Amino acid sequence: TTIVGVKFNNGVVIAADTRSTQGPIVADKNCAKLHRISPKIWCAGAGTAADTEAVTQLIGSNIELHSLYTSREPRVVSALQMLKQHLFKYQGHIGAYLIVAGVDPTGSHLFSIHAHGSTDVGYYLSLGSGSLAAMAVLESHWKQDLTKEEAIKLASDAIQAGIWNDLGSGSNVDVCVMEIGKDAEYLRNYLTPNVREEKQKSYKFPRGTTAVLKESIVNICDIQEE
Amino acid sequence: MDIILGIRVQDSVILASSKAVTRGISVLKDSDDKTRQLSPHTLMSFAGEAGDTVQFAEYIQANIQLYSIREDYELSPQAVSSFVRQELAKSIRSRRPYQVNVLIGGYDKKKNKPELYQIDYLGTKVELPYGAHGYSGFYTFSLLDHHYRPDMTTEEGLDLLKLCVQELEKRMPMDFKGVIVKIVDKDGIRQVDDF
Amino acid sequence: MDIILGIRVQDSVILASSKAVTRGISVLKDSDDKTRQLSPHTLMSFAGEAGDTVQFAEYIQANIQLYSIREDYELSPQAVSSFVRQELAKSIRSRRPYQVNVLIGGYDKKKNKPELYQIDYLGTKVELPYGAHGYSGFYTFSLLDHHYRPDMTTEEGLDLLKLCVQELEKRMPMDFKGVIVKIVDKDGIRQVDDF
Amino acid sequence: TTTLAFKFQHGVIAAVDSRASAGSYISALRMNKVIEINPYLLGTMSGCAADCQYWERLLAKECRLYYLRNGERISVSAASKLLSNMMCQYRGMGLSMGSMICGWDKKGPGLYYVDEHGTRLSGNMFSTGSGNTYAYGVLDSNYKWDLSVEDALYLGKRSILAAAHRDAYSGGSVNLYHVTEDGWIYHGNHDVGELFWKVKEEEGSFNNVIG
Amino acid sequence: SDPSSINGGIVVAMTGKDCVAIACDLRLGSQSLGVSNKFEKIFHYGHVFLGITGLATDVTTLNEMFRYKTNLYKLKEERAIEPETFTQLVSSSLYERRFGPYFVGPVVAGINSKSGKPFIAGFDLIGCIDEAKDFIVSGTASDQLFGMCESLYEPNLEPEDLFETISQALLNAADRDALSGWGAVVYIIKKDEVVKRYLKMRQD
Amino acid sequence: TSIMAVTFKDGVILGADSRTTTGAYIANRVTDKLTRVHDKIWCCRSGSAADTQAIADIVQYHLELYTSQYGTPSTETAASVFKELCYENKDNLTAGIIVAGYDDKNKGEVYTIPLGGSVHKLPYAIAGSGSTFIYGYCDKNFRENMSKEETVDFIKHSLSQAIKWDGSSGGVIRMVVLTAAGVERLIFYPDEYEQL
Amino acid sequence: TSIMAVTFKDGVILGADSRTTTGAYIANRVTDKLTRVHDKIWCCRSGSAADTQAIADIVQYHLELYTSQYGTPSTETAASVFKELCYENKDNLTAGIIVAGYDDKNKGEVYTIPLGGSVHKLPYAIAGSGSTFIYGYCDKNFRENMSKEETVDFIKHSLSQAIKWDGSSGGVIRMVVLTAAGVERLIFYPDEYEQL
Amino acid sequence: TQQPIVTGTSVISMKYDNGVIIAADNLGSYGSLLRFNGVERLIPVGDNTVVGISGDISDMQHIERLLKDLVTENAYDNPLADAEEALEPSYIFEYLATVMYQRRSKMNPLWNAIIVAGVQSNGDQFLRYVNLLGVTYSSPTLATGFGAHMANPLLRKVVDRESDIPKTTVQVAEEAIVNAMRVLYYRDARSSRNFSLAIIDKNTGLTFKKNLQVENMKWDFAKDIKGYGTQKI
Amino acid sequence: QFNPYGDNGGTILGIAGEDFAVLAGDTRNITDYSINSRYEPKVFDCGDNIVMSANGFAADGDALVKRFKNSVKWYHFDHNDKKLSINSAARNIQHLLYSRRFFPYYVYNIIAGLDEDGKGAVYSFDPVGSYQREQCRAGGAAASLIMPFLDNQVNFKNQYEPGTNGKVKKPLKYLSVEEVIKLVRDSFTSATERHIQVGDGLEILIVTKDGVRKEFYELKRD
Ligand SMILES: *[C@@](C)(CO)[C@](*)(O)[C@H](Cc1ccccc1)NC(=O)[C@H](Cc1ccc(OC)cc1)NC(=O)[C@@H](C)NC(=O)CN1CCOCC1
Ligand SMILES: *[C@@](C)(CO)[C@](*)(O)[C@H](Cc1ccccc1)NC(=O)[C@H](Cc1ccc(OC)cc1)NC(=O)[C@@H](C)NC(=O)CN1CCOCC1
Ligand SMILES: [Mg+2]
Ligand SMILES: [Mg+2]
Ligand SMILES: [Mg+2]
Ligand SMILES: [Mg+2]
Ligand SMILES: [Mg+2]
Repeated sequence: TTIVGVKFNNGVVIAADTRSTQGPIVADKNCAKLHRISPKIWCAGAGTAADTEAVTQLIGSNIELHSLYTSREPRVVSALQMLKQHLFKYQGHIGAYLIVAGVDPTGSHLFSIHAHGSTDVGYYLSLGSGSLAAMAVLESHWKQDLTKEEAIKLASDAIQAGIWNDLGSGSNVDVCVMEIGKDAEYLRNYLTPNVREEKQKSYKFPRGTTAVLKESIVNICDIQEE
Repeated sequence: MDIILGIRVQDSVILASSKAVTRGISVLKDSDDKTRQLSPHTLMSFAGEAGDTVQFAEYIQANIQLYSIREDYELSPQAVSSFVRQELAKSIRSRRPYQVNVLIGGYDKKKNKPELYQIDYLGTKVELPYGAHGYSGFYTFSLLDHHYRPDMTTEEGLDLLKLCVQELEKRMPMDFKGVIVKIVDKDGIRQVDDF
Repeated sequence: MDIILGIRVQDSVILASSKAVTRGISVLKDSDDKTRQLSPHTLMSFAGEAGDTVQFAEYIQANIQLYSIREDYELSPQAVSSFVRQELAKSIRSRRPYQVNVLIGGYDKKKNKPELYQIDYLGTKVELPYGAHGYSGFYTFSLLDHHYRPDMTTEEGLDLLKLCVQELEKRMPMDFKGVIVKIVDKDGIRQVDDF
Repeated sequence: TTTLAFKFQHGVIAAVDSRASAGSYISALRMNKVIEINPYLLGTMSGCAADCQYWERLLAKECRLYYLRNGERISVSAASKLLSNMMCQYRGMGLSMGSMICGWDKKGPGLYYVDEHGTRLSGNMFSTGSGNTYAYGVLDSNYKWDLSVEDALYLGKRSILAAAHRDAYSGGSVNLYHVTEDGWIYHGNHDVGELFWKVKEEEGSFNNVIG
Repeated sequence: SDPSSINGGIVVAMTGKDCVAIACDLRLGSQSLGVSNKFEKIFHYGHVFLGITGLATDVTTLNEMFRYKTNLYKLKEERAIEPETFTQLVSSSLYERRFGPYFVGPVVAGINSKSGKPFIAGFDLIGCIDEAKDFIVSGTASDQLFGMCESLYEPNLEPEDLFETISQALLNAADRDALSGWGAVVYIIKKDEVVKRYLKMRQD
Repeated sequence: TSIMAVTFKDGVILGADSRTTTGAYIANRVTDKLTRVHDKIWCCRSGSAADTQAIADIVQYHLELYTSQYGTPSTETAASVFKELCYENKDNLTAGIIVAGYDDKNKGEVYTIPLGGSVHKLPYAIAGSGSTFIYGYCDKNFRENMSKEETVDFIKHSLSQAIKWDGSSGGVIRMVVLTAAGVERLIFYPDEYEQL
Repeated sequence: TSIMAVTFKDGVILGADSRTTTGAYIANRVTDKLTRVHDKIWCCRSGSAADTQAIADIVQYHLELYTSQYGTPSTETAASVFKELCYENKDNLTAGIIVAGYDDKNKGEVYTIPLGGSVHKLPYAIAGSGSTFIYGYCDKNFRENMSKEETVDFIKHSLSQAIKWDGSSGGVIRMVVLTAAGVERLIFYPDEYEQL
Repeated sequence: TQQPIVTGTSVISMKYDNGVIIAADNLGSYGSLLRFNGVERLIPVGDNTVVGISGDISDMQHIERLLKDLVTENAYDNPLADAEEALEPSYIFEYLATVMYQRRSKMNPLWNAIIVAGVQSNGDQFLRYVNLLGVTYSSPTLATGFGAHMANPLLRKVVDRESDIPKTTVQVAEEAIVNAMRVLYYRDARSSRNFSLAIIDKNTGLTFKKNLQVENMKWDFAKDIKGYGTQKI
Repeated sequence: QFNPYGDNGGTILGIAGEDFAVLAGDTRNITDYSINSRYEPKVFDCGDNIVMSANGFAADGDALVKRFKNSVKWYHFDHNDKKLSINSAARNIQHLLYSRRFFPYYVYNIIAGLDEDGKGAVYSFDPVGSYQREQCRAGGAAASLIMPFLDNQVNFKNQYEPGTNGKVKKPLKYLSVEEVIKLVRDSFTSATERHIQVGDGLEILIVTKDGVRKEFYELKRD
């Protein structure tokens, strides 16, 4: 994975690539790494994919119940605190490395989270195998007082650096923009620079090519009347 | 222990199990019966780690006998095999798993059919016309693949079984001291005293 | 390989050696002769690691045959055994030692006496009335300790040897496929074709 | 692999499979595991493919030089021993080579088993490789000295089939050879997929398998 | 030693036009030894199909477990479970054993009875969902299946064309894997009819 | 990491670098290692960031609860809570913490809590991987009852040298001044401290 | 061990502690670590005493033979012989050597040869287990073209701190002054340097 | 077999329209200790080649001496040593690559990663990499160690493929290299601010720049960053 | 501890026609998760109408090719400029590989050309020297992805003739160079999608009686 988080004037943006890998093999070419904790709190995960999902769904569930209990909109520090205490408890065995970002009544926030339970604060962050390629871009082009449009550009450029230069990262760019006083906009497949070219040949077979021994109807319906 | 074989013919199931028991470098016994009757028409042979085999078999036996008394009814071989599988699948993730492989030969009185189930210590169940555990299959399955028919008589099943034992006795480095053979059919369980 | 036995009676030396050869889990041969004639009145049986046994035996055989031709004279069993021991004692501190245990049965024509020497792969030589290598002695020495006399005939030696093999066949977990028996006496070396 | 070879009245049969593996991956479907050393000498291959090819082709060099020096074909016994002596030099260095040296010489038909340990065994029947146990089962129950060339060829063919079926690391095709006093005779490549269905129908065997 | 490759096996699923297909080999082994050629790895709970590869005892155990759970779901909900919902149930059930997992590679296939939309999904042994549009692969010949599916597959195939594509993907992948084969089954699934076909293949 | 806390006439000053490494990669070059457990009780963290963050959060919870019941806690009391956590969980922790605080009664105090969970009250303390390189410098240049400006220069010069020689240390030099006047945060950038 | 060599206006001075340890036992508390390979080319040894003694003896042999044939060797030439031995036998050696010498042409020169067998010419060098604790101090206090008395004080203060913090260092401080005037040996006892 | 002791970090390089640029910092690290601060890791060979070396410094000094001796040996009985039969970048590289692969084949490697940058007789740009395993490759941009992970992505934005080389000027290429060196100083814990840069142009020849510093650094934003999550002060 | 081996990724593919042969390989060179080069040629014209590619550990691959090219040169010197036939080259390479039986060239080697009857030939090797002539072979990282596809599309495996239902196989009709190049490009495009070490570029060397011809095709760079 390559994932980034970038703060700007009136909010925060996160982005991610869309490749998932089983060693050197690409399992999914269009994976969704941008997860929702609450409507305006989104996280992006690297490391063990099942862990990033499970831990995100769990904290998102508890955040929702907390929000209902307190009659308040959830805060990013709450998600942060709940995540790190959960991860710390399992001593790195839950391999979830997350970038957590969001907007709440306190303002806009951007945190990184490691599997052992350590958290960091920043204006720009990167995680995953392509973090170094992405950080090179962020360190080159990031500045204070970015606009929304500049931050999305910087974020997607950082992901692209990972896509092209890191073998663990590839395919498309997903983005989520969280601006203060607005609904969060999830931009699934914001960029699509890796469309497979047309194949030279069609491998559609003649009907009857495959040898068959037996045929049978499968009863999927329930037991019938009469 | 080592070799346990099983074959399902037309109207019966035949189980052959070795007689040897070895401690250290000494063969302590050459007449050991590696089997337990679970019910009148269900027989289970077993092989695996020392001690665990008999303890597991007797534990299964007690549970099936308890069921029989409670319901005044004999469980089908399929039901017994599923119960045994679950116990082994439960066991493999325990603190100390029971290292036991079993064959369950039964005659289903409802369907009037013989049934042979092969279950390993992991809880891997398969219904088969003939089966074995450990290295036994490496020597015997080629013979069984060649000679086996589903309409075989009990006598033909025994002759094919003799050929399997003869091959084992020729090509195994291991002296397993012959086999005790038992037949499971509609009339129940009986032992072939001359083999 | 596994079992090699030796017994020195009144007027001869009898060597019994197993016939089995095993690769992996398969017995490749059940008629292997684990012995080499070093000279007309000297026989050496051997057991140890695969390959090393025959290579060592044939190397010894070549050296003794070379000596016989050079001097037009047969070395005494004692001289041959000492030569073999030195080669093994030389071998144990080599880069890759020859993992071979041997029995040397010979009839000394000068002294008119049978002689049995037991030598292990370390070069540990002992002259004995009866001997064995590996686990063979664990089963057989109690019988030999009980029944052995030095004035036994060749026929009585064979009968006591049969009893040793029967005990091995009963209490060893290992099927060694019977033994080839050879007799060394004043008239030379001959094989007992029915045993 | 599965290989076998056996002596009989009319010479020696040699049958091998053709599969090659690299873990669970089938790297080759059709590999020649027999080497034609000379018109009267064959060599089967089991173990490391490189070791089998290099050393048996080097054996053929040495067997050819024997003919030039002595004006006479090398015996099966001598050829098998040259090979076993090569194995004894690289003793413990990690070679993996199980082979049967089959041929016809003055003593009649000859068959020797030789492995990487320097083992050299004379015998009427041998089988090597991961599937040798399955082949032995069919061989032991059906082998006679009084076999006809036709029935003997089928036995070696059927014995490999047995192994190819059960052993995961044996299959592809069957290569048959028949060694006579006029030399060896190649009896073709037989796809196991096709052979299996054919044998199932004609013989009635493999009843448990559905087709 | 590796639990995911002791017994061997493969499962592949594909989407087509208003249809899905799921297929599996029939082999069960003990490493090199072939034990059964009738070990089907595809199960169905109503109209939702589940293929499971990996350790056979866990395959059997999970089938029994999801049968258990889908039967209770149906009694309480008064309707059959849908593929999307079942996929989450599989994921939840696998992750509850995060630190003592079932050594399996499940594959879900089915058609939503309400929307009519074809659905397939794959998981790792601990629940991570891979909701692919095109195809899902699992087993000891997953690398082989990826190569075949990626080259042979094209979108919006009709049921009888999809059958040929998935069959050839499985067959040729299995023939390059020692631990897969010994027969094969293909399920062709439409909104209200399901056909099951046993393929003829080499038995080595 | 390079961290230190120094007592002086008017109170105490905590100082730290801002580099966090994962091997040779700098995961964060603007880390804040000076963490607040109470209004005028701060700590410097070294070792496992997960462990030290988890500890400081628990300590902050204890001192917040202490305050609700018994009023403002002493710096010694804060160091005791750190110690109790670090000592009883020494088998599962890798934390080297310096505790520093200001009372009106006790004035500026510094406690260091190394790996084992022992506590040591000192006039000044240094810790972290970069501290090794400035033991000689700090010993030679430290004086008791320095002025604020002298103490700031002492920490700045010391951490400058630690950063210079230790690859695991670097970035900016953060400082926190604890006096009766209040809490003052300071920051010093590379171009300032590198030319010292 | 704590060793250093410092160039100054009139030449160069080598300095060292005198402690040799076998674990925590002090096997020798009056060791002479300043060893002569030529009249005005000396070295400071750190690491395996067996290895560094064997090397210095071989080097002394080479430079004695060099002198017989080609006249007085340079300090660079001496450092090259050390290097060649330390580099080519790096797998079987644990030697950290500082080479220091005086020419009339080149004046005072210092070369350090760490574990790998690399060579580094420097104005001054520090090495040994105790050197870690004085990197900051030595960097801050070193100046080029110091006087003899300034350089002696610099080494004395530096090694005093190394000894203070390093348990593997201690005893007396030995020094060797290399100038045109000749070769002067110095010694400083604990009661002198401890109170600095 | 050994382990590296005193080490040099990234060496970065790229092709441009008329030549090549190569750069490397002046640091010699001793584990986490930033021990030596005046180490030159770019070593010119003649006026047409610069060899940039990372990894073990003692092995670098050995290689430096091999190259110095290579120039000496090439001049022997060679009237055209400063002309047609002068050392080329490709000769120097292949020599080093031969040595590296031989040493790894004796299980006694030179623990280095080397980039040979230069301009050939015909004006062609030469840029090739070799390491302790004897592995060799060429690319429009090359970098060792951390530079591979952080510099290449930045340099490949300028020269993404072969056709971008004639479009890239020396000012743009140098600017990209200098920016990359700053990024490495931000993010590589075993790097230094001081570095050397060499340009080998087919027209202007070899320009060797020493005592360069990373400048225009962004640190101000650090003042605003407080705590690790919930802390406000 | 020093590991003398490495993995530079890549994948190669050799297909033999009736009167031609192709040897294709991707141009990407990698270590771990980094790209070294997007264009680093891997398939070489070794002379005498023979093409060669040693895939796996690049250093050992370059050394082997370099040695074989050298062997061809010395074959001309020693045997009166005689042409080295493809079968003779294959046997020669076996001995080059086995010379290192106990410290192997860690590469999967393929050579392609024409036999002495003018027909297309491909030979496949393992790291230690075992070789064989084949009609079709993929080697390297994505070999397991590509080979089953070639079994299906080149040798028509598991393909039967409609209407017969498994009774009659698909006949083994020969493939043209244009048809082969399509299978090569689709093989690598598919491998590039699902294998992270495969991509950037594809270089194909086609061998005919007329000589050796090259064709280059772009691949995805992610
Ligand atoms: C890039 C690929 C690498 O960092 C990125 O982090 C993605 C993150 C991600 C997040 C959500 C969805 C998809 C992808 N990670 C992966 O793609 C990981 C790679 C990985 C493999 C194995 C791991 O165990 C050490 C950790 C990470 N993929 C997966 O986790 C997924 C494919 N599962 C598996 O491969 C099976 N795992 C299950 C846990 O045991 C190990 C094998
Ligand atoms: C069966 C298939 C496996 O036990 C049999 O032993 C064959 C024997 C054999 C003999 C001559 C030629 C081909 C095959 N053995 C193999 O296939 C071996 C098995 C093996 C794997 C790994 C080993 O290392 C411990 C030892 C043995 N396989 C190989 O030798 C394999 C590594 N080589 C190849 O597949 C070489 N081929 C691949 C296709 O291109 C040509 C070269
Ligand atoms: Mg003895
Ligand atoms: Mg098979
Ligand atoms: Mg020493
Ligand atoms: Mg001291
Ligand atoms: Mg990528």
